[PDB]
Amino acid sequence: GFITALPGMASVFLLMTIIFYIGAVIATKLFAASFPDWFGDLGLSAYTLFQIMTLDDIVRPVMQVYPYAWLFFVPFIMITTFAVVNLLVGLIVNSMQDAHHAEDGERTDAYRDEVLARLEQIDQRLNALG
Amino acid sequence: GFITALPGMASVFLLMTIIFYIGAVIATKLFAASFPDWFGDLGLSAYTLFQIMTLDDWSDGIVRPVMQVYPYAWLFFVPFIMITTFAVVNLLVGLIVNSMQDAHHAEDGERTDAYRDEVLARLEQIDQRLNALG
Repeated sequence: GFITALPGMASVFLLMTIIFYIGAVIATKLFAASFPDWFGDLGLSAYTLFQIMTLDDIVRPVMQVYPYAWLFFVPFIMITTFAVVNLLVGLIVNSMQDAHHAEDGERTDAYRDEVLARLEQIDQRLNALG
Repeated sequence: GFITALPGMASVFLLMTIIFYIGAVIATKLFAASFPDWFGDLGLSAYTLFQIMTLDDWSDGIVRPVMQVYPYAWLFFVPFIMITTFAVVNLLVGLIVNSMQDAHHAEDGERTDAYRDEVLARLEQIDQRLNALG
């Protein structure tokens, strides 16, 4: 399931877009005023929001000029990290059920096959009556 | 299963590693500067982050001076605790909710072994009466 992941990872990655882009709106909706260079254009703040997430090498001057700005950076990081955690938790918990029902899968192919076993045998012995 | 838990619990506490270790990076990435003794190497802060979680009375002898020297440090300790506690909660919620579905589909399991067995009951009977015509 090379294709279980594909539509799966699609809606996942499409979700990241949504949550990352909404934040990019709020980020620009209130910081673009005084920090255009890299909260300007929506995707520009969107990048830095993601550069904030991926930690590479901004926040303190934005925090200095606008105080109470942690009331956006902290919650939005929580939500992304929430969502990432929640995805993996689901996949984990959802998987443990899948394995739990694997005993039952083998037991099924026992019935599956042993029926077709008789059905050959029954047809066999029947088709030897003519 | 005995083995339902094993790969399950593996990815679970492989996840704990991830989340605990990421925090250990950020912890060390900004507090290691002025607090090396026990936010020093990565795993060292990682431990205290986990000592903070398991509460062992020395998390109180840690957080306040770090909170004193660096103010706004609660903007890491509070959110990171939330994430771990949310992740632990989320795991158990899933397991609970996922389980209530498993039991919901147990009535159907018995009903299956009725068909399962009564077919094979016929198939013996049908063979039996058939194999008595030769």
